Amino acid sequence: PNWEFARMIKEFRVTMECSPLTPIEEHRICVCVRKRPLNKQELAKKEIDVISVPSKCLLLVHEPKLKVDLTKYLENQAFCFDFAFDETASNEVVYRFTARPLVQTIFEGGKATCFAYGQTGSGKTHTMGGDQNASKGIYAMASRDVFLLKNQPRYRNLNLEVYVTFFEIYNGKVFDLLNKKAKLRVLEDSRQQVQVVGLQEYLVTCADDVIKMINMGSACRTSGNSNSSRSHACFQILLRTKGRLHGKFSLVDLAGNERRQTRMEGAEINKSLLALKECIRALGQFRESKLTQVLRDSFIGENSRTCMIAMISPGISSCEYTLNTLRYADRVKELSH
Ligand SMILES: Nc1ncnc2c1ncn2[C@@H]1O[C@H](COP(=O)(O)OP(=O)(O)O)[C@@H](O)[C@H]1O
Ligand SMILES: [Mg+2]
Repeated sequence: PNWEFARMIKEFRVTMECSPLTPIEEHRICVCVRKRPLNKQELAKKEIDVISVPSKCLLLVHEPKLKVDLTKYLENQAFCFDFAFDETASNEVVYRFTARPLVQTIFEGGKATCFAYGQTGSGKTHTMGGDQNASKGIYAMASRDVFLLKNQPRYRNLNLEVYVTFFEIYNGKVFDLLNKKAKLRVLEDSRQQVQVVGLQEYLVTCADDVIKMINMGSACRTSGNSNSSRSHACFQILLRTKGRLHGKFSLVDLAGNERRQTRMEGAEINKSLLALKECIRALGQFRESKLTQVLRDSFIGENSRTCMIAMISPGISSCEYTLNTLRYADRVKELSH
């Protein structure tokens, strides 16, 4: 009869109680939304907070609406996600239920990828790079735990070495942020696999190391506006035991999703995001793009997980961008079903 509506509802319930242990089931895909709090500006123009997250996996959007006759009312729309962080959640907290549970996956010899997605000024970079910033952001934290996991009994007889790469994608091709924005070439041989020629891998033996690389890169990404907010940032943690690659973790700081003549470039951002969504969806089982081309191998393997973190500015003034972001997340999530 209406099984299609039934399934989507069941789905909504299954996710609505949410046992954070969601564990050794098989969860290749993780979707989490995160409301930031209102900043100073927004508070000064006395902007309205239209987001509420009453439970750990239920976000509500109090979108404002006018009746044809000008009457005011609210369309309290409710969404659900594996995990729903409020404005009080610190990075570490967010990091714990998102990026953390994936580290192990690179050690088990898998490939992981965590994505920061949302409108511009929502939080993506503040979450990935750090609130100067680094060391508090997910790149750092994730690094920290990669070492703590390497000198581990179980992972000691592995003899692995830790490597890190930092690059940005902006309108076609790649630019290494660790080799002075040196533009790089992307090739695809005659079987499925892509390769970014010239990407610089830096050996790291300490969290303080990876934090140096992070500052350097972020330094060559925000100095020279609002471009950073129009490029894809991608930090990689790689594990080699000499020979091939053991495991790989791709942390990606996406460009505004809310994105004339040259501004038409937003079409490249939108193709990528549409590409991403389909690759991710392919995982739980389409007009290529640079981004999804570079991270191709991290979606095709069977031993590969990924966590999407949808950032959200709570201001009423961003309501329509919020809804956009949520909607996009919704489709990413119901990929596990
Ligand atoms: N949870 C948070 N706690 C404190 N400051 C935050 C938080 N999230 C975002 N911010 C602040 O908000 C701004 C927007 O984030 P970034 O600047 O992360 O934007 P975007 O989502 O465009 O990458 C930054 O000034 C950052 O310091
Ligand atoms: Mg940003």
